[PDB]
Amino acid sequence: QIETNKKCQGGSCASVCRKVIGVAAGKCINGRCVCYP
Repeated sequence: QIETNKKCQGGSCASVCRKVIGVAAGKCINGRCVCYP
């Protein structure tokens, strides 16, 4: 899991990770964005 030190986009980071790596898998852990490639 790619735990990036980014702020969550509301409640998750799916759209964030969809931009970063491509997949729309990303959740808000500790206020950070963990992408799931």
